[PDB]
Amino acid sequence: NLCLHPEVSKERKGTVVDEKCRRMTNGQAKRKLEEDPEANVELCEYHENLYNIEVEDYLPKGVFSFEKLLKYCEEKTLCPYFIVRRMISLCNIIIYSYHYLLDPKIAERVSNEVSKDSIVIFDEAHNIDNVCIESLSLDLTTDALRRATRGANALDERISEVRKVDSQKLQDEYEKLVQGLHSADILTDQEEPFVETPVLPQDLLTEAIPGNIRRAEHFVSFLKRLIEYLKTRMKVLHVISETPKSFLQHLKQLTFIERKPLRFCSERLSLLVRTLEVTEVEDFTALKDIATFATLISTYEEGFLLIIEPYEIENAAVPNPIMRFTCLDASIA
Amino acid sequence: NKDMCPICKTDRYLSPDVKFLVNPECYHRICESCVDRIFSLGPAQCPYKGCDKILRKNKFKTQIFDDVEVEKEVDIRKRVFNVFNKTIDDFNGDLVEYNKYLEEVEDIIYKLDHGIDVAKTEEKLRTYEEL
Amino acid sequence: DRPIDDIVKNLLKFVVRGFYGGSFVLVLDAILFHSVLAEDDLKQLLSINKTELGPLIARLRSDRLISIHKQREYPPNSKSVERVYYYVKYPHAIDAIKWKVHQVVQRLKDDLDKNSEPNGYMCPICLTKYTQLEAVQLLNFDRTEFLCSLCDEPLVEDDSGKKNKEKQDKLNRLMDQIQPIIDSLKKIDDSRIEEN
Amino acid sequence: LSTYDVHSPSELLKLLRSQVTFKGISCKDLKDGWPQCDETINQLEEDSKILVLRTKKDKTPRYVWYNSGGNLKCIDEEFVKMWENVQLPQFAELPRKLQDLGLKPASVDPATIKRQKGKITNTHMTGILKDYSHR
Amino acid sequence: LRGEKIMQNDRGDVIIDRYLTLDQEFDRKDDDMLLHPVKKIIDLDGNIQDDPVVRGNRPDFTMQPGVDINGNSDGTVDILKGMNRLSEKMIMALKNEY
Ligand code: SF4
Ligand SMILES: [Zn+2]
Ligand SMILES: [Zn+2]
Ligand SMILES: [Zn+2]
Repeated sequence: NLCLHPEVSKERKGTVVDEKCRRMTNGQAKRKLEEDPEANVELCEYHENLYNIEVEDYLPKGVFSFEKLLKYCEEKTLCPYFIVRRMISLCNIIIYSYHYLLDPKIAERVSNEVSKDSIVIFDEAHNIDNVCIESLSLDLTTDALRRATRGANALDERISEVRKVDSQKLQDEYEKLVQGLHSADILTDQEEPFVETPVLPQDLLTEAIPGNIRRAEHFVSFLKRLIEYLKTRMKVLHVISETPKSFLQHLKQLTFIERKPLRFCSERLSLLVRTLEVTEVEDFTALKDIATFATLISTYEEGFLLIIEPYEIENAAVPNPIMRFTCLDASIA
Repeated sequence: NKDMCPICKTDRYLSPDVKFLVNPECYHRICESCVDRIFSLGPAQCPYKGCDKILRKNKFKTQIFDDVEVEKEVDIRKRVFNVFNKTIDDFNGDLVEYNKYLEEVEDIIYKLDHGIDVAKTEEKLRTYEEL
Repeated sequence: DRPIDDIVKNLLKFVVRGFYGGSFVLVLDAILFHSVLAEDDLKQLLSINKTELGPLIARLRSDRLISIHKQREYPPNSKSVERVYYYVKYPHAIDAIKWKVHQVVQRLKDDLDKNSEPNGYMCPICLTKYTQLEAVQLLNFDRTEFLCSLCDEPLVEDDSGKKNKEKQDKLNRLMDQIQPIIDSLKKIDDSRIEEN
Repeated sequence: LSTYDVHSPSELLKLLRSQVTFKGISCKDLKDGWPQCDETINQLEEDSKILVLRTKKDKTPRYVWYNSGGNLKCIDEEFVKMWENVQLPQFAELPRKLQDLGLKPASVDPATIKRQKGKITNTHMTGILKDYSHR
Repeated sequence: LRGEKIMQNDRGDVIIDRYLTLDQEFDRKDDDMLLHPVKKIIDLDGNIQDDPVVRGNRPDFTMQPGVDINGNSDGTVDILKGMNRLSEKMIMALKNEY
């Protein structure tokens, strides 16, 4: 809703916009360009211009609506998204949707800027419970798991190629993991995690990575057999509803996976993707859904139900099994 | 190798009751009809070109995970986990030691799957089990 | 004029060409190009006398790839005559093809299974076949050789021990050469065909 | 003035394909005006592009037909003999056997098919009026 | 043209039916012409895209266009779009150069 880049703004998908915008502003492109001007990596003039001017002087004092904000930014050739996000601390009143305050994926970053003692107002809150229930939910289909295997296979191939040319990149991250540093410390402010934290910030474990997923290859095997297990459960010929605890117990019995490694699936995957420095993440997008499932199901145990139904659309000639991780408690979020 | 026995080429369409089993030795798919015909009398060489490993009839088992490679990792992990059994309490709360121990076990499993140091890895596994 | 009709037509043409001779292709193709052909018309089309057409029609009727229909006719200026027409009944032809293919595959599978069994024995003189279990109760007092009950002569081992690979190759060749039939049958089963 | 203006294998195939009926074309008539055609017919038969009927006294080409199917020869003689050996089951009992074997039958047993007042005083005006029994 | 649901292939007309592909091409061109940026106050594309990362539970079939057994579209959405196109054509034609 705020992008002004002629190429990225034309994208029809919000996520695609994020992928392109991050690529031009992750900071990797700028560093690569500085190292070698001959590099053909592009940038975003709107984002670059913000560096010259100070944060406190991005916009003149006053109220800036979307229409007015876009007009000013276009004239001054600046990015409204970065200006608005970076000015949260300075703003006296901040207006944003419920998804920026109840959905942990796009709320942990924003919630850190708003003041604790601020007045909170919920307008048209008669449907808030739906947002809370829909924030900690997830649906996995047969296609999602199929792409997950493809992404895992591609991830393994990329890791091998990176190992052949230079393995020092992975060694440095492994040392940091052993030291106990998490994504927050490893990743810089400019960069963003590949997989947004699906669980609430307070439920994230603070201890170090278990170790089974410290190595690049061990985590890939951990990811691979987890995907296969989900594919096995899709073959059920009748509706099965079970609590997360039962799902974890059956998972462990068949393929040896514990609760704790699953809780770090989202965090570990982001680090691995960043280390591999993959220019394109089109294939790996599928792995994002699986990573979200592992953390959600391995973090919460009460108020969530896992339902697998062979028939997503009852009026279908061929069954299309779908497994839904649904949140029943609207007060958790 | 889509839905038929590579040996007898029995299609599922003509014989829907046909089922397949895999021996943990070389993870080679084969129909139960061929298993009864060949291995029932006694052990014999696997009926694939370029494969000569001797496999017993009783060792045959059904395949759970569709991916053959994942099946090998799980079965190897099952064997390793039987020998290696420890918990966080065993280390007296030392998380660093527990994490290092888990990493070593994963390395052992990875080596066994790829057979980089099968001779040395197997010897180390045997020593721990006896001890 | 659904594609299902064309698929069934292809199955019949391939089956006839692969499992029947040349004149069989001529007869069945004519009734496939023309939905119904009279006996006299079929003879004129292929220029084959009654005797030659005899075995072809009879054999194709036995496998039910063709059906017969006899009705009385009353020509305006001739004596009433009983005419014969030939046409294809797809539900029966498909069912007959499916069962026959299954039997051939099953027979080869049984032969392959049997060959792996112990050879056995047979008497050179009276040509009587003795199984391994049956011969083990006929060995002489010296425990040296098996003696035939009828001839009282030493038995000789049976052949086919080394044919194990031969039967497997035969089974492989059939399935490789029969794949189009399996694919056509799968497509036919997917859809529905009305009785003709 | 040949009956059929055919001199090359390509021309022969075009003529046979264009035939509206399945009536064959006599090689005796076709050979007229063509110095040699038996070799061409035999070569086409080997290629499995034309159906050929041959004499019995000695192998000699006769009426030929366009081949609308696949290869004329595609099965070993051993399998052909096995196909002949198998005897088809009873006409009515075939669907039952197929269902038991696990294969969906395309036919059904024919036996299952189903084959399917007092004196009227009002005199002078008895016939003019029609009977509107219902509405 | 009149929005009547396209029943199973009927007699129709041999010649006029050949223009169906051209008519569909014209409709696509008309839809592209009608499409234009909308005022942000009433814009609905941004509302659904305001949270691009949301991946909640998929809604039931009651909140999705009807589909057939084979999975193909029922065809009711096609006639509904025709109503929108016809109304938009009428309203846009009002704002002529004159
Ligand atoms: S920095 Fe702003 S203008 Fe540039 S691509 Fe990202 S959102 Fe668009
Ligand atoms: Zn087999
Ligand atoms: Zn083998
Ligand atoms: Zn004898």
